[PDB]
Parts: sequence; C-alpha cells; structure tokens
Amino acid sequence: MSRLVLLVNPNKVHPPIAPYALDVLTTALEDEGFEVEVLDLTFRRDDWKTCLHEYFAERSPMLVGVTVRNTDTVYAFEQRPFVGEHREIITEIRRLTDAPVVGGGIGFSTMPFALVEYFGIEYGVKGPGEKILCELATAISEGRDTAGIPGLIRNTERGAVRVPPAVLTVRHGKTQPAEPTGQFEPRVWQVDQLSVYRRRSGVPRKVDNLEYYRRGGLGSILTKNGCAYRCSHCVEPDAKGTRYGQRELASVVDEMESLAAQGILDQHTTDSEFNLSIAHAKNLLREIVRRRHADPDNPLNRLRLWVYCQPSPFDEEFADLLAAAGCRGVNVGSDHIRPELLSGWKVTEKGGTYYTFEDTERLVRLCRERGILTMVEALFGMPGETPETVRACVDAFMALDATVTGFSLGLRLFPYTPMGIEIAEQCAGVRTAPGLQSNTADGPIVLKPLRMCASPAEYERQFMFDEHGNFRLVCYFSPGLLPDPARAADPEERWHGAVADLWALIDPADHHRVMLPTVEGMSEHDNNYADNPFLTSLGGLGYTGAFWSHWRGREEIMRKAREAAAQ
Ligand code: B12
Ligand code: SF4
Repeated sequence: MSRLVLLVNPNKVHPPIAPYALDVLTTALEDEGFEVEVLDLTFRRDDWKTCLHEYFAERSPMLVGVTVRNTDTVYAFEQRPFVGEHREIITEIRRLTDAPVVGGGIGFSTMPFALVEYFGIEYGVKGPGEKILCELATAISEGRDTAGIPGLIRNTERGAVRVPPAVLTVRHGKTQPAEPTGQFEPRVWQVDQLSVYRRRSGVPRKVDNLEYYRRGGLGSILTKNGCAYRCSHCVEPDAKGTRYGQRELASVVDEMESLAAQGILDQHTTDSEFNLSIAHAKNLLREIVRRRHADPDNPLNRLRLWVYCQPSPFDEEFADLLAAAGCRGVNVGSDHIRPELLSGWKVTEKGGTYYTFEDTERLVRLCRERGILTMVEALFGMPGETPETVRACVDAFMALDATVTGFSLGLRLFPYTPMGIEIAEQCAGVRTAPGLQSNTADGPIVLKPLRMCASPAEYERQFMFDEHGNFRLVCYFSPGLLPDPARAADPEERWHGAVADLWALIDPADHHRVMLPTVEGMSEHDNNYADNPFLTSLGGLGYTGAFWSHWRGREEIMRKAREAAAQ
C-alpha cells in the first residue's frame, strides 16, 4: 500500500495568498501517519503543467486533494470565474494519475456538489476538511469503500451524493436527519480544535509561508471556525459552519509564535469575524499579552495583528486588549447605516439586527484613541437601496474619518445564502425576479428553489452556469439604482454607470482615503495586463502590513520607490 497524499494549490491569483488550508490538512494527515506533499502552482502560473508533469512522473500519491478557495472574484460587476481554470488543472491531473481526486475549500463549500460534478472528481468535502480527509486517506490507503465516511460527498454515476454526518443536531430529544445538501450544519465535529497547525518555510513540497510573506501575503492565523449569525448576503455560515469550533488558546498562540519566529510578523486573523464569540477572542489576546510580557525575547513582541470584525461587540476592554497584543488595524463590516436596509440583511439566526451605527462610531473612536488603523466597509445595492440611501450611508461613513473607507456594489448570489434562497423562491422556477442580473444571460434568469431541483448539484450550479453549461454568474442589484429598463444597454454598460454614479458622490479631496470599485477606464483601475506600480513599490521598499494600511500614502510610496531605485 501507499500512505502518500498529494495536496495541490491551483490558486493563480496575484498578489499571492498562502493556501492556509493545506497547512491545516498537512498537520492532521501527518499526525495520523500519512506522508504529505504539497504542489503549489501559485508561483508556477506560467508553467504549471510542467510542474505537474515532473511530479507525477516521480511520485504516485494514492490520493490527490485540490483546494478551491475562490469560485470567482465575487465582484458583481465583473463576474470573472476561477472554476474553469481550476477544472483545467484538475483535468491535467487526471491525465497523469488514476488516484482519486478530492476537492475542498471555502469557495468550494459554497457549491460542492456542483463542483464535484463539474470537475469530474471522485470526492468532495463541505466545510473544514482535516478530519474527513484523514478518514478518506485511511480508507483509500487500506483499499476500503468510502461509503461510511461521515460528511463525504461522493460522485456516483448518477451524480454527487453525500454520506450523512454521524454527529446530528438534536431538537426535542430527537435527532434531526441530515439535509441531502448538508446545508447550514454546525460542522464543529469537522474541526481540529487541538493541534498546532505547522507553518513551514523553505521546505520543498510544503506550503512556503515566508515566500508568500515576502511577496505581500500576510501571515494567516485561524482562531475559530464558523459563524453563528445568518446575514442574508453571506456564504460563510453554510460553507464554514453555523457554530463556533474554537481552537485551543495555547495552540493558536503557539502557531502565531512560530510564525513570528520566522519573521512573519504581520498576521491576519482568518476567522469569519474575530470579535464574534468574544470571550474566546479576549482570552486569546490576554494569552498573547501574557507571553509578550513574560519574555522580551518572545517574537510575539514584534507581532502586528490585523483583524476583521463586526461593529458589535467592540468595547473598551476589547480595544485595550487589541492594543496591548499588537493590533495595528481593524477592518469592520459595518456594511450600511439605514435600518430599512440592514433589517433582514445583517441579522442573527433569530432574524434580528445586532448593531447600530453607534457601534461603528465607538469602534473607530476606540481604535483612534489607541493608534489602531481602521477600514470601514460598505455594500450598496441590497434590497431597498435607492440613490438617497447610498448618499446617506456615504455621508455618515465618510464622517467617521476611518483610515480607509471601502465601498462595494452589487451582490454575487450563492445557493446557501438567504438572498439566493429568497430570490430563488421569488422565481419559483417559472419567472425571473427583480434585480436578478448576469452579464452573460440570454434572456430572463429563472432560478429554481432547492425543493424543485433533482439534485443539490442542480440547485447549486444554476447560480454560476446556464442551462447550456455556459458561465452565467448570477447577481442581485437593487432596481432602485438602475435607470428605467426601457432604455436598452449592454449589461456591462449598466454596471459602468452604477460604478460611475458612486464615484460622483466622493469629494475629490477624499480620494486618498477611499477604496471604490472601478472598471476599465476609471482612475486606478487594476487589470491583468500591466503590473500595479503601488504593489511593486510596496515590495521594493519592504513595506509591511495590510495593503490598505498604506492606501492613504500610496502616491508618496510610489514616489519614494522611484527615489530609492535611482539612488
Ligand atoms: C482572511 C481572508 C482573506 C484575506 C487573506 C489574508 C491572508 N494573508 O491569508 C484577504 C483580504 C487577502 C482575502 C482576499 C481574497 N478573498 Co477572502 N477571505 C478570507 C477569509 C475570512 C478567511 C480565509 C482563510 O484563510 N480561512 C481559514 C482556512 C484554514 O480555511 P479554508 O481555506 O476554508 O480551509 C478549510 C476548508 O475549506 C477545508 N478545505 C480547504 N481546502 C481543502 C482541500 C481539500 C482536498 C479538502 C478535503 C478540504 C479543504 O479544510 C480547510 C481546513 O479546515 C475567508 C472566509 C473564511 N472564513 O474562510 C474569505 C473568502 C475566502 N474570501 C473571499 C474572496 C472573494 C476573496 C478575494 C477573491 C477577493 C478579491 N476579489 O480580491 C481575494 C482572493 C485572494 C487570493 N489570492 O486567493 C470569499 C470567497 C467566496 C467565493 N465564492 O469564492 C470569502 C469566502 C469571503 C466571502 N464571504 O465572500 N481574503
Ligand atoms: S457577514 Fe454576517 S454571516 Fe457573514 S461571517 Fe460576518 S457575521 Fe457571519
């Protein structure tokens, strides 16, 4: 038999982000006695087939895992998929080996049945994969059937079918049977809450964390899996899990310390929301502070922590703990200010809102008082949006004086989001719904609710593909933001006008401190044709931290990079 597992990173996006998933999976598999090799194609974009050809001629893994982090850019005006490029890589893999292929990933978990069938692979995993993957590797290595592996999606001849999880929720003392889609499960049992995830650098066939760090990819640290809220736009409760799988505090800080020891000082939390499940977050910060104080030589004394938060809970004690631990920046998904828009959108599982604008105001103030940078995010175009609701949000958000204020437009729809479900209900398989849009749509988009679909794959694929299999990435954009539908226009032309309308709301004296969506022709639009001079300047001068922490001074940083190159 063989105990060799290959893990492939097909992510070709630059600036590059380390495939943290593979470090989690490597640790679990190695701890269970398997040999793991990683083939990272991110730094082999221009010759990834050569990389594959070399590997499979020399090595014969008995299982091949592929991490699919992003399905598309998720920019509603762009609709640029990655799954076609992912399939090309998987198709080449299957030409080189008969070993089974298993897929996983956060993006993968938003539509895992559709992707198992689209990629033509044997197995898929929805949610955290470290435990399921070990059971799968054990079954394959021992030549066993995989029909008893809880949670495993298996591609049968009639489509993808999931083995039920063994851990079921309980209501009224009776277990609740699993959904054939596996949707909106807690998935805590899937999480390795104990181990320190080994983060290596310079090791062949392992994720090279320092390489990503030197190319701008901040250290990543997971503290807890899942999200217990149910925001209507958000894939993460379903795709990650609806309850918190909290990691052991000592293991998280051990991992952060290991990163810092290698010089990976800027670390970004990879929780869904760092300040939800707040007691764990505060206990984590307390432990970081305790280690920093206990030993001046502990490399955590140079930690630069970057976190992502919701507006609440964010109190004075939390801000003091962030400051003491080394937090340099907080990114907050405030998203809007109007209650008529936030109602039914930014909600708990019970359906109620959980913050007010005062919570964002307090967050920004507390961070300002402590020298912590802030990025406040807004999303425009959700149901209810009109030009006056956008202006009201712009005016209120801009007055915060956040370090950076980021604005997004439109929503890419996914099958296991309240928005996607509700919009599919409105279609009921017989009509289109207001606000539904796709740049490649040939006529009205008629979605089907899950109960009207023959399979999970059918329900999932319709949000990305049309009936003929062509890419047709589905979006929502408030009809309150579009001109009268009687004036004909190209789909991308309407998006262009909507983006231009938003730009017109920003005072030019504030452009230095805002991030706006752009399309071709607009100021500072970034394309795949030419390099970003700001990104190259940050690297050349050795700037550290989150990209947005240097946005205000981007012109100066480019000037100084020109100066340093000449000197
Ligand atoms: C932090 C973060 C970022 C940071 C990354 C910082 C850094 N240095 O790491 C920044 C801001 C840079 C970022 C950028 C982007 N992000 Co982001 N990001 C996240 C976030 C919150 C955490 C990602 C993470 O590291 N998670 C922790 C790791 C361990 O989890 P994981 O990858 O899911 O891995 C587990 C499972 O998926 C599974 N699994 C994974 N791979 C495999 C493989 C196999 C074989 C198996 C069996 C299982 C398996 O097991 C793993 C271990 O438990 C996620 C949401 C989330 N909660 O995951 C969004 C998210 C992944 N990002 C998203 C997007 C859209 C992007 C961008 C494309 C945005 C853009 N247009 O530029 C870029 C892409 C960057 C790139 N190069 O790939 C979307 C993806 C949606 C989709 N449908 O694809 C998400 C879901 C946010 C959202 N709610 O929309 N992001
Ligand atoms: S946006 Fe809402 S549902 Fe999504 S991760 Fe944040 S709190 Fe959870």
